[PDB]
Amino acid sequence: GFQRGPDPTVSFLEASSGPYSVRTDNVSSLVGGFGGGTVHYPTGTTGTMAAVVVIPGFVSAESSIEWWGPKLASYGFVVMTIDTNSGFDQPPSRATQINNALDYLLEENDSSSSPYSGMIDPNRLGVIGWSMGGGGTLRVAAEGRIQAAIPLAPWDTSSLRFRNIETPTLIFACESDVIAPVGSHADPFYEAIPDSTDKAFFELNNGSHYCGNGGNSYNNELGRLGVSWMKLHLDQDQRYNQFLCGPDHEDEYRISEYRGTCPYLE
Ligand SMILES: [Ca+2]
Ligand SMILES: [Ca+2]
Repeated sequence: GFQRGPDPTVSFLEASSGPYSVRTDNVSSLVGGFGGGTVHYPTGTTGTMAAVVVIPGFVSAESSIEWWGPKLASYGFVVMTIDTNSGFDQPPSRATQINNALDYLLEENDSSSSPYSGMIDPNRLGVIGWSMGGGGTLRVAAEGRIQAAIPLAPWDTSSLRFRNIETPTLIFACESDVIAPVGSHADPFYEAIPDSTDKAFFELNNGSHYCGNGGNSYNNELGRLGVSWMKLHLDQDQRYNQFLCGPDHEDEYRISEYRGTCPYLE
């Protein structure tokens, strides 16, 4: 089907990058209506691949989610990281931002002249979203548009909107998060999602609010689990199930808590 790349291994997933060289396309904030960002897309590939929007969502961010761009794109995804300081803020605006970003990728995908023209399978959209962008991600997951959601230290005001999420959703919770404390955000958000949904809750041990952003102490977990999430759900690549369903995740030092609804794709 949509499988791409070799049979995965942990080292393959935890390597600083995936196999593909990644080219980038800078998106000015003046186009797309999502604050600008960077499209990351692999070279050397053929066929279409899933597209992932990676959105920040912490206005006073000292750093952002850009690690996800090259990291995820290098495994065979078109991955657009959205810039910070976009004028977007609260989770509802972040959902709008995500939708605008997804529109933009699809629009560029549909262009004959985009450097990644035709590279995106519009049916296979993922969103990784941090903080209020994680709330936005959960909101877009609830809107039914996307095929995989990875809220990173999500912040939102209510879990009720998430009670019917059917989108495969991996929430990276950050154990020590004081911005979006897990007990008030990532945890109840995760628990709001039906147990019928393919979902995972990975609380990263001692994680600050930034713990899911990558380029940090959690690269292994974020890469191994997050890339697997996208592979499994966006590519229907069952070869990545082994990293998500099977392992005793909490045995990992870096994973303070795991919840999930394995098996997936039943
Ligand atoms: Ca701890
Ligand atoms: Ca299940």
